[PDB]
Formats: sequence, structure tokens, C-alpha cells
Amino acid sequence: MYAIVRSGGRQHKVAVGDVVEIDKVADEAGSSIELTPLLVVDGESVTSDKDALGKVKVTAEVLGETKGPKIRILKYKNKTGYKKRQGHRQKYTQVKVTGIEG
Amino acid sequence: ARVKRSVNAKKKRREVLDQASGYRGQRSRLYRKAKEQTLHSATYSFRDRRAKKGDFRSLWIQRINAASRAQGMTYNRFINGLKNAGVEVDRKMLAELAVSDINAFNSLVEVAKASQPQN
Amino acid sequence: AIELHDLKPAPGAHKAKTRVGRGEGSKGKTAGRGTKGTGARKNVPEFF
Amino acid sequence: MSKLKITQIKSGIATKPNHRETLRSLGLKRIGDTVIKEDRPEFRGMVRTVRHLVTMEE
Amino acid sequence: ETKTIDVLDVKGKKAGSAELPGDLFDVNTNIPLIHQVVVAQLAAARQGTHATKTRGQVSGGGKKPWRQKGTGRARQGSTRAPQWVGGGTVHGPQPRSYAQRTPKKMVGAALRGALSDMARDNRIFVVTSLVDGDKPSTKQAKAVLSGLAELRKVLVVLDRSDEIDWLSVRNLSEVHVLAADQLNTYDVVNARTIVFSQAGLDAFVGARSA
RNA sequence: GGGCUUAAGUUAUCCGCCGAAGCUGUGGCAACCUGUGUGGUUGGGUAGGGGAGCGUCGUGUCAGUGGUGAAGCUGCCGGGU
Ligand SMILES: [Mg+2]
Ligand SMILES: [Mg+2]
Ligand SMILES: [Mg+2]
Ligand SMILES: [Mg+2]
Ligand SMILES: [Mg+2]
Ligand SMILES: [Mg+2]
Ligand SMILES: [Mg+2]
Ligand SMILES: [Mg+2]
Ligand SMILES: [Mg+2]
Ligand SMILES: [Mg+2]
Ligand SMILES: [Mg+2]
Ligand SMILES: [Mg+2]
Ligand SMILES: [Mg+2]
Ligand SMILES: [Mg+2]
Ligand SMILES: [Mg+2]
Ligand SMILES: [Mg+2]
Ligand SMILES: [Mg+2]
Ligand SMILES: [Mg+2]
Ligand SMILES: [Mg+2]
Ligand SMILES: [Mg+2]
Ligand SMILES: [Mg+2]
Ligand SMILES: [Mg+2]
Ligand SMILES: [Mg+2]
Repeated sequence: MYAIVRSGGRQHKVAVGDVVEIDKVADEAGSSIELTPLLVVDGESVTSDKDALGKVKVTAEVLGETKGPKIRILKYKNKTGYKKRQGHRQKYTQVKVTGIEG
Repeated sequence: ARVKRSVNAKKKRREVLDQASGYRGQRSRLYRKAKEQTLHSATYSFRDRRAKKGDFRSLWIQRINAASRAQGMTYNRFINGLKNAGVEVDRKMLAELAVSDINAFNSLVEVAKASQPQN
Repeated sequence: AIELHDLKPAPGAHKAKTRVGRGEGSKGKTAGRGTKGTGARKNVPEFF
Repeated sequence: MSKLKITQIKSGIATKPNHRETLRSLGLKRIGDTVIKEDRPEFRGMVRTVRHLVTMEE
Repeated sequence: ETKTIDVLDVKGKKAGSAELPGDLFDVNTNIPLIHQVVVAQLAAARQGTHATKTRGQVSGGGKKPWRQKGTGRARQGSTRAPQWVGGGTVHGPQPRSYAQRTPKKMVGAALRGALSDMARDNRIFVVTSLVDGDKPSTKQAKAVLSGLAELRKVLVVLDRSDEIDWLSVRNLSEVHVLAADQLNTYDVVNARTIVFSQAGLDAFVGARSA
């Protein structure tokens, strides 16, 4: 039993007990969120249509906020003297999938 | 107030020599030569972080094409069928299904076949 | 009871000195003069 | 008055300054941007001026 | 505010009373003005005896080191050119004075504000004098410790013959001694308290009063 | 380029898809405008103009700290646009 779910314009193949690296959401740690499912597979049984995917709820809980890798941008063009330094971290949020109830 | 440059100067040199700590020849030993490669490295990394989207989408599309052609359906017809059926599972999850859960991918192929315009 | 370490200038009273020709992230290299010509090196008299 | 629906389908790069100013006056700012205008002859004129850059509906 | 207040002359235990004129010892404390006056003070204190030799002042270097062309070396004009080791310094320091011509009204007002801040904070004491007869440092150390703390300013004004108080407080190293005609904003701000002699306060008030 | 007429050529037409740092989705940063609950617009860039900073040395003051080890040098593990 697993679900193709969506969260923040990006999709994940989740299962109960999995830990997913979700785009940062406002809900506080230890609370629970519902991930919108786009597909459910229970083994030789594939729920795909919107009416049935409406009835299924993928519930998960927030664990904490984690940061991505530190990215170092150095925009550069030769023979002009142009440089531009920048950095990025791209915080996300841990999620633990607790249940896929049809 | 005479100021000696060395203590402040060495900082960027240490930074660059650390950033260039896998390069071949002078590019990992000499600050000036390491500096030139770090400019190229940064440009390449920026370009490739944006080309990575296309590279992985191409890989997913190839795998989906192979998996659907195994079912007698081309990639374009498969994607049009999914779009008409209204299943918005993306190239990525579809490729993961093709590699891992081939039965679920084949069920999606049947969905696309049924949702074809048949015209 | 000010004490000497609480004396600070009014905001905007001490503009930072612009230091020129110290990198390409500021007025660097040509030092705000452009390339070639009389103005690249000295000046032009006001009567000329 | 039929409330013309105008959307930008081509970029303003390399177009004539006339065309770019017409897009600005229509309020279109990006490709795919949509504005609603009255069925007024001035707006019909802007649409026909940038007819190669936008599409119009009702 | 221009309120004149009353402090009590002490001489250790108690004595008559003295008036703080108000127009000085009670005015606004313009922090930017005080900062400018103090900075100008320290700039005037600067000595500025620093110098370097330019390429014209470095010894030697008269002739062209070699021919302009044919040698394969860079064109050089003198061995004392700035880019040479041992050559002249381009824009190194030269002797100068750092004194600033701060206006009289600004300097005085700053002094008034500096005095007024700790007048309102009650850090000015007035004593008839320190020490009696002959002069020790032990005595005044006491008189002042009885006053309060040890980051002190003393005013004795009497520029010619107040040797008793001056030489008593001269060696404390947490006391700054001044004549009333030399109060200056820097020292007033640096002081945590001021103790005036009776004559010191009287002479400062007489020198400047409305 | 391989190869292609058994078009993978030309042409008319129809149905799909691929395809960019364009657009959209999601998350972070920033400039400006606006009534100031919202929101809107914007952020490629040489010469160059404006704005705000990092690091080095000296120094006033205050708080200090240092053979139970300062400076410097050199690892590791981290942090910031
Ligand atoms: Mg060029
Ligand atoms: Mg292929
Ligand atoms: Mg430049
Ligand atoms: Mg350069
Ligand atoms: Mg200029
Ligand atoms: Mg030039
Ligand atoms: Mg040049
Ligand atoms: Mg020229
Ligand atoms: Mg010029
Ligand atoms: Mg001119
Ligand atoms: Mg002249
Ligand atoms: Mg000479
Ligand atoms: Mg040579
Ligand atoms: Mg010469
Ligand atoms: Mg010398
Ligand atoms: Mg893209
Ligand atoms: Mg964009
Ligand atoms: Mg977007
Ligand atoms: Mg910019
Ligand atoms: Mg842009
Ligand atoms: Mg510039
Ligand atoms: Mg100690
Ligand atoms: Mg040192």
C-alpha cells in the first residue's frame, strides 16, 4: 500500500512510516497535515480517478525544519570584470507519513 | 598606521584552494590557477543546476517510453491518454512506477488506452 | 553620566569615504574614468 | 460592449517600440498575461496594431 | 530648562552652600554636539609627526637603470620608483596638524551639556578644600572616598598657589585635576563625578555667567 | 553524420508529443509604489551614477581576557544573501 501524493507543486511516492522531505509549510512541528493523493496502489489494485481519490486521505505529521545543501553562486562573465556572489540554503520540512486511509 | 597585507590576504586564498581541492595539476596547488577554475566551476554548476531539470525529465520520458512501448503504446499517445483521463501523475512518479511497480504502470497504460480518443 | 563610549555622531553626519580602484565590486580598475583619452589620466582645464 | 479578452502570446523583444508601447497601454506585461477591455474602438485599434503578438476573444 | 539648583558645600562633614547657576549646569545634552567637540579635542591632542620619503627624497635613483629598449626588461626610469623595493612611498603620511576650528559657541555649549547631564545625575560635589596645613595624598584619598567612588575629577582653579590641593590629588591615577578655566568637554565626559573646590566653582561661575 | 525512396524527400491536411533560465506551481531573498488589514510592479548588465556593508592595522572609552597558554600558523566540525 502506497500513494503518489502531491505537496507544494512537487510529488512523492509515500508509504506509511516513510519520511518525506516536504517544501516548507506553516504548520508547526508535531501537528498533522493531509497530503493530497494523486494515485493509490494497494498491490494489483490501482486507484486513479478523481472521485475515488477524493475519499482517500493521506495523513502525516510534521517533524521539523531541515535545510538543504549550501549552494554558492558566482555569476561571472569574462573580460568585463563582472562577478556576483550569492548563497542559498532552501529550508524544507520533515514529514512522517502516518496513514493512507481509503 | 602602516598595515601589512598578509593576515587579511590569505583568507580568500585559503577559501579558493579549499574549493579547488580535487583539481589536477596547478589548478589545485596555485591560487591564481585555482581561481580561474573556480569561476568556470561556478558557471558550470549554475548552468547544470538548471539543465538538471531537463536531463532528469528526458530520462523519465525515455523510461516511460520504453515501459509503454512494451505495452504497445507510444509515449505521446500514453501521455495524451493520461491527460484526457485526468490523471495528473507526473514524469518522475511515472518513471519510478515503470521501474518499480510495472503492474501499476501497466494499469495506467490501460487507463490511457481506454481514455484515447479512438479517432 | 554619558561616559566617553556613549558619544556617537548623528546619523548621516559622517559619510563613509569612498575608496576608488580597490576591486570590481566598487569604483574599480579604471577608477570611474573610463578608457583612454586625456580624462583617463589628468583633466581638462575649464578655460579650454 | 462585449468585454474583449486579450492575452499575449509572443514576446515584445525585437518588436517595434510602437508595439511595445501598445502592449504597455493594453496592460499586458508577460507572455500569457490576460486583460479584459471594453469593445471600444481604441482597444480594437491596439489589438489590430499588435495582432501578431496577442489573441483576442469576447 | 534653565533652573538654578543648590548643592551643599561639604568639607568632609558639612559647610555652607553653593549655587549651580542653572544657565550652566542645567542645559540640554546634545550628544552629537558633545561628540564633535570631544573628537575635535582629541584631534588637537594628536601630534601627527609621521613622515615618509617619496621617490624624489629617497637617496640615489638619479639615472635610468638601463636602456629603454633592447634589454627585454620592463621600462624603468629610476631604481627609487615606487614599485621598486627600497623605492619611495607614493601616498604615505606627511607631517600635519589635526586641530579643528570648532566654533566657540559649540565648544562652550558642549561643555555646558556635559556638566549639566551629571548635574542632573547628582555627580557634582563641592568641598571647601582638601587637606589642611601640609599636604598628603592619604588625606584627600579619604576626602574623595567619603565623597564617592574612584573615577574622579577635581577643580581647584587657583592656578598659581593652590599647591596643597593640586599636589595632594596629583598622584591618585583615578583623579584628574583641572583648573576651573580648563574644564573642557573631554575631561567632563570622562569624569564619573566632579568635585569642585569652593574657589574652583566660584571662579568657574565668575569666568562664565549670564 | 549514420543512413533514408519499403521516406527518414516534397506538398496539402488532421491527431499527438518533445522542446528554454519564457509561462505556470511551490519555497526563500530583495528594490519600489500604494491606500498602509491588502496588494501591485520590479530585481541580465560593460563604461558609469547612487546606496549599504565585510576584513586588516592604529587608537579614545567602557567591559574585559591571557603560561589553567595571547598572536600567528595549521586540521576538523559548523554558520551567513
Ligand atoms: Mg567585451
Ligand atoms: Mg528516444
Ligand atoms: Mg570594473
Ligand atoms: Mg583587474
Ligand atoms: Mg566618472
Ligand atoms: Mg581609463
Ligand atoms: Mg587601460
Ligand atoms: Mg577610445
Ligand atoms: Mg574619456
Ligand atoms: Mg567637463
Ligand atoms: Mg591652470
Ligand atoms: Mg633624484
Ligand atoms: Mg621574458
Ligand atoms: Mg626620467
Ligand atoms: Mg628607504
Ligand atoms: Mg524550465
Ligand atoms: Mg522567469
Ligand atoms: Mg513562479
Ligand atoms: Mg541588478
Ligand atoms: Mg530579468
Ligand atoms: Mg559599473
Ligand atoms: Mg588571569
Ligand atoms: Mg597584533
